[PDB]
Amino acid sequence: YGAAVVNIDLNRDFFDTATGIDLTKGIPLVQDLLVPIGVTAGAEQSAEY
Amino acid sequence: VHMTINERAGMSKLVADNIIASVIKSNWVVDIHDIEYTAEVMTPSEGYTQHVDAESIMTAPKGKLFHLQFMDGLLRPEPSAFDPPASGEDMRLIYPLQP
Amino acid sequence: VSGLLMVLFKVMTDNRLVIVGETTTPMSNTLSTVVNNVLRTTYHNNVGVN
Amino acid sequence: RYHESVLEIADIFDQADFIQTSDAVRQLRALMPTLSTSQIRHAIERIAQ
Repeated sequence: YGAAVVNIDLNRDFFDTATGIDLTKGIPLVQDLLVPIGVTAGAEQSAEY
Repeated sequence: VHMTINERAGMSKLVADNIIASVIKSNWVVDIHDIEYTAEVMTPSEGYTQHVDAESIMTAPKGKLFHLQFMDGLLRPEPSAFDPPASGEDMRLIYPLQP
Repeated sequence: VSGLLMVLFKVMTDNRLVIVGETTTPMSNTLSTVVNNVLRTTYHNNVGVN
Repeated sequence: RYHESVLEIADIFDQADFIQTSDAVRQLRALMPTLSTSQIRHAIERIAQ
């Protein structure tokens, strides 16, 4: 009694960090896939979505 | 001027300090487009933890999704009957432009 | 005059095959629209001035 | 009468063994930045590990 918002999304568990899946923000964010090319990645990228 | 940016790319400061000035003092409704972010509605009781600022929402990069967080604020009881008024309360500079 | 002869001489030599030195393939996400319209796919990490 | 661009979906055929993925894969290709080649191997390589 007294819950503000109750929303649904991807499971934090199934896609555990094991499979690179990381939705600590809300979006399945991967870090090893469409990586850049001849340069370093961007501390944060959309493309990371 | 419902002005809308697109390629918030070249832009510098000066002009960006100017458009923020103008959306505060002259009531313009500017608008970003290429700033894909992720939001998280976080409930009244506490605060807004991660806090941004227009100096940096223009002077931020291009394919980088920054994280903004709006507040639900539908479940925040009322003020007491007997309290010290207010005087000039605040509103809010940025909104999402979808749901 | 001899200066012209030398800047002509280096051009008569040279030589210099070119190999692909450095690749940068950006993300179309990461580029402004104009710099994406000019850019083709890959470039060299030292571009020039144009 | 401004033409209008949508997605066909290969239901013209009416098959079994032919016709496998739906139009979902489409929206998915549309989200990802144009890949080069080393970039396809990079993304594919990351999935291998």
